[PDB]
This record gives sequence, C-alpha cells and structure tokens, in this order.
Amino acid sequence: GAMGSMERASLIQKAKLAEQAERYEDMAAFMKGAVEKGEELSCEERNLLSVAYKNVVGGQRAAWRVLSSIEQKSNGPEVREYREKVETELQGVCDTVLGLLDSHLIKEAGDAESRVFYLKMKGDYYRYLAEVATGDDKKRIIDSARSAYQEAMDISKKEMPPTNPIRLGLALNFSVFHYEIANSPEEAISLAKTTFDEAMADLHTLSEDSYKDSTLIMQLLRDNLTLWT
Amino acid sequence: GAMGSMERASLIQKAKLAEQAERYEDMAAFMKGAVEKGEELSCEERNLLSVAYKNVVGGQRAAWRVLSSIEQKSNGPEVREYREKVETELQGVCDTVLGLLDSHLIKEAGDAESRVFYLKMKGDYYRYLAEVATGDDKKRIIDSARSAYQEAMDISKKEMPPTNPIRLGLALNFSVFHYEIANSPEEAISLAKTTFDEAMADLHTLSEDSYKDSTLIMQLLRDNLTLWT
Amino acid sequence: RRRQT
Amino acid sequence: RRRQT
Ligand SMILES: N=C(N)c1cc(-c2ccccc2)c(CNC(=O)c2ccc3cc[nH]c3c2)s1
Ligand SMILES: N=C(N)c1cc(-c2ccccc2)c(CNC(=O)c2ccc3cc[nH]c3c2)s1
Ligand SMILES: N=C(N)c1cc(-c2ccccc2)c(CNC(=O)c2ccc3cc[nH]c3c2)s1
Ligand SMILES: N=C(N)c1cc(-c2ccccc2)c(CNC(=O)c2ccc3cc[nH]c3c2)s1
Ligand SMILES: [Cl-]
Ligand SMILES: [Cl-]
Ligand SMILES: [Mg+2]
Ligand SMILES: [Mg+2]
Ligand SMILES: [Mg+2]
Ligand SMILES: [Mg+2]
Repeated sequence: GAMGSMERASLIQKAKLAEQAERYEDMAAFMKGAVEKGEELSCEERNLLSVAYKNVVGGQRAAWRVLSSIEQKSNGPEVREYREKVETELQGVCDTVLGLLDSHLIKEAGDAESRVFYLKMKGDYYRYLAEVATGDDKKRIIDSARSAYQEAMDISKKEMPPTNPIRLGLALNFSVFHYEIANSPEEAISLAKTTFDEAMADLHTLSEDSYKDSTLIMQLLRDNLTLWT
Repeated sequence: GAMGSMERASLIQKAKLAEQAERYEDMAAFMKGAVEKGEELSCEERNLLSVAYKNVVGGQRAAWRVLSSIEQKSNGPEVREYREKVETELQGVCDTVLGLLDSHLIKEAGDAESRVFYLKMKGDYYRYLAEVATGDDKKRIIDSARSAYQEAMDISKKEMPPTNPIRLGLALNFSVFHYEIANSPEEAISLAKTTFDEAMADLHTLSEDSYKDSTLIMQLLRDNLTLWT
Repeated sequence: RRRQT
Repeated sequence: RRRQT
C-alpha cells in the first residue's frame, strides 16, 4: 500500500496516463508502487520512473531556489520556516528514490544498461540532496554522489558505445556535479568536451533515429561548454 | 489545524512566498488557514485566495479533460478509475472552497466589493463541479452556479461601475457559464457584448492604471466573442 | 483557441 | 542561461 492492492500492469498503465495529464506526483506514486512489486523494470518502465521523479523534484528544487534567494536577501522566521518546509519535502522525495534504488533495484540489475541507469539516478538524487546540504554530512552526501556517478561511468565506458543516450546523460550530469557541487570546473569542462568529441566520432555508426537521440544530448553538452568557457 | 497554530499574518506572508515559488497547493492551504482565523479578508487577501485555488483546480481540470478525452476514445477499468480519482480530488477542492465561502465569508461580507467577489467565486466553483457532473444533482449544481452568479450581477450592476475589474471578470465567467454549461450561447454572446460596450463607454472616467486593468479584461470578452461569432 | 475565463 | 541536465 497504498499501491499494494493494484496490479503491476495497472500501475504502469496509470503512470502513462498521469504523464499525459501532467500529473507527475501521481505518476511517481504509481511507479513507486510498480517498483515495490519486486520485479525488475523494463527500459520503458525505467524511463517512466525517472521522468516522474525528475518532474516532482524539479518543481521542489525550483521552489527551493526561489525561497533561498529571498532568504539570502532578507539576511521574522517565516521565510526560513517555509524554505525549510520545501527543503524537507524535497529531501523526503530524494530519500524515497534512493530507497527504491537500494531496495532493491540496483542489486537486482544484472545488465550494464540497467545498472548504469540506476547508478546514474543514485548520483542524481544524492546531488539534489547536496544542493541543499549544509551540515556535518554534506561531504558524505557529495562523496556518495561522486561514487555512484563514478561506478556508472566505469561500467558505461566498458559496456556501452560513446553515443549511448544514457551514457551521454550520465556524463552531462556528472559534469554538472563537478562544476557546481564539487567546485571542480576544469574537471567539468574536460569531461563535457571528451564526452562530446568521442560521441561525435561514433555518430557514423548510427541509424537516423539513434543519430537524433545522440545529437540531442550532445547539444546539451555543447550548451554547457558554451556557458562555461 | 493544520494551520490553526500559525499566526494569521504569517499565513498571509507564506501565501505570498508560495505564489512566488509557484507552490499553489501550499498557497491554498495557507489561505484556507487564514480564512479559518475568522476575520474578514482584505482585497489583496481575497485575490490571494482566488489565485491559489484557481491554480490548484486549474491543474485538476486540465488533467480531467485529458483523461476524459482518452476515456471517450476508449469507448480495462484503469482509464475510468484514474479519471474518477482526479475527478474526486477536484470535487474535494471545490467543496473546500464552497465551504469557506459558506462558513462564513459570504455572510460576513458587508460591502458590495467583498460580497460580489465571494458570490463570483461561489458561481465559479459550482461551475467547476458542473463541468464533471453527470448524475441526479447536475441540474441543482447548475442552478446553484446560476443563482450565485445572478446575485453577484445584480449587486455589481447597482453598486459598481461598468469598468470595475471584478464586475468584468464576473460577467466574463457568467457568459462562459451560459455558453458551455447552460447551453445558452445567445445569452452568452449577448452578455459578453453588452458588458464590453458598457465598459468601453465608461473608460473615459478612468486613470491610466485603471484603464489598463479594465481593458485587459475587455480583451478577454472580445476574444470570446471572436471565438463564438 | 480555448475560451477564456 | 541555466546549465542543463
Ligand atoms: N514515457 C516516457 N517519457 C518515455 C518512454 C520511453 C520508451 C518507450 C518504449 C521503449 C523504451 C523507452 C522513452 C525513451 N526515450 C527517452 O527516454 C527520451 C527521449 C528524448 C529525450 C530528450 C531528453 N531526454 C529524453 C529522453 S521516454
Ligand atoms: N541501445 C540504444 N541506443 C537504445 C535501446 C532502446 C530500447 C531498449 C529496450 C527496449 C526498447 C528500446 C532505446 C530507447 N530507450 C531509451 O530509454 C532512451 C532514453 C533516453 C534518450 C534520450 C534520447 N533518446 C533516448 C532514448 S535506445
Ligand atoms: N498576489 C496577487 N496575485 C495579487 C495581489 C493584488 C493586490 C495587491 C494589493 C492590493 C490589492 C490587490 C492583486 C490585484 N490585481 C489583480 O488581481 C489582477 C491583475 C491583473 C490580472 C489579469 C488577470 N487577472 C488579473 C488580476 S493580484
Ligand atoms: N475600485 C477599483 N477599481 C480597485 C480598487 C483596488 C484596491 C482595493 C483595496 C485596496 C487596494 C486596492 C484595486 C486593485 N485590486 C484588485 O483586486 C484587482 C483585481 C482584479 C484585476 C484585474 C485587473 N486588475 C485588477 C485589480 S482595483
Ligand atoms: Cl511553513
Ligand atoms: Cl486510480
Ligand atoms: Mg498481479
Ligand atoms: Mg533543513
Ligand atoms: Mg494571532
Ligand atoms: Mg465521480
């Protein structure tokens, strides 16, 4: 519960309906329920999980940044209190996702494609925790993101072509981690550039449709390089 | 509770913060809490209440229309079930707003401006109920919207100039009620046209800033007339 | 276009 | 512009 009484297939079907309705909180709850059925997730289902929580946490992060900026300018308790409220709700979502990955998506992922997908997610949600972290565990949170990203990179480099869209999105996000979380902008720039160039040199192997998928993400790498250099 | 322990002023301040953060569910809960303190609401506070629930119910209605369209094309239980879920949540929000108006915003509104504002809201949230209604009470729901709108129109015509933005927004929405809820498109067109023309003839009395407020809403009346004729 | 309110 | 992920 609360999704324990619903069929796995019905949860997946309703997740897709929620996406069409832009009801991402519903989408996430349905996909949480599907994961908790205990069966491994398909590629399409992994994408549904990621899209749902991406959008939920995306709204929370955008709200947190608005409130944090207001709080910074103000420096009564109301601004801090409400920023804390949003922050706490954000941390709860990140904890929920990390709990699904740890129980038991990652350990049951016996393919490079699935394992890399989930380790990237683990790095992303530790990164979102790091964005709001300030206390005695910020360094441990940051290292947990780095570690997850690094293991994903190691596997993706061994087992995936340089144009694979999950490998490219992983590298994009690890590069942003370096730039704005780890205060390593040169690492961030180096990774974005090497990832872009190695994908460019592999495009000749791709179909027209794979070419579109890969160049879409390559453009995000180029956008960041243009912003950072 | 859950807002009973928070100061009225703190609830208003946090409602404004939530609006800046585009956290409209939070905004609505804060304004619900402020109303339940039992003091009448100021013009600014009335607008905060209306904006918050407008955006909450707006998302629900947009999702309901997506799902209803899918359900219509499909004609398993999943599409109906999930449409019903959203519908039920939508009806709950409308019931909450109508409950705030009935206990006790309307009866304590001893000014035309405040009473008209709240009666317009009452018509709006009965109209949103009517959009999804299908059973033995659809006709009573529709008449409750008509009655609230009509009393607001009667007061606004007696006590407000024809360019007043609340009077104009009331007329715009009552006209849409006629067009798509009451199946009275000629009433809808007549009301939109008469409202537009009587506001145009009163613009000469207005300051530059009031002129902008009034012409903004006049353009919405013109947009509907252009769509309907 | 959708009517406006 | 904001960096992209
Ligand atoms: N319901 C969904 N949202 C998806 C279902 C499937 C799916 C369906 C069938 C089989 C396998 C996967 C998806 C695979 N495409 C992407 O993920 C994708 C595409 C474009 C961009 C641009 C930025 N990111 C992107 C991600 S997305
Ligand atoms: N080896 C590959 N290159 C793929 C195999 C499958 C696949 C795998 C199993 C079943 C059906 C299809 C792919 C489609 N899936 C995706 O998730 C996807 C994800 C992100 C992005 C961003 C742009 N495009 C995207 C596609 S890509
Ligand atoms: N926080 C808010 N959202 C508001 C606070 C106040 C306020 C502030 C101080 C005193 C009195 C009122 C508002 C008064 N303006 C409007 O309502 C308004 C303006 C433009 C449009 C266009 C479509 N509808 C509109 C409504 S809106
Ligand atoms: N007699 C008047 N015309 C007004 C008196 C006050 C006022 C009243 C009390 C205190 C401070 C200001 C106004 C501003 N308030 C609004 O709510 C408002 C609402 C909707 C729209 C749509 C476009 N513009 C809008 C403004 S308009
Ligand atoms: Cl709070
Ligand atoms: Cl459901
Ligand atoms: Mg089953
Ligand atoms: Mg905190
Ligand atoms: Mg008090
Ligand atoms: Mg129903």
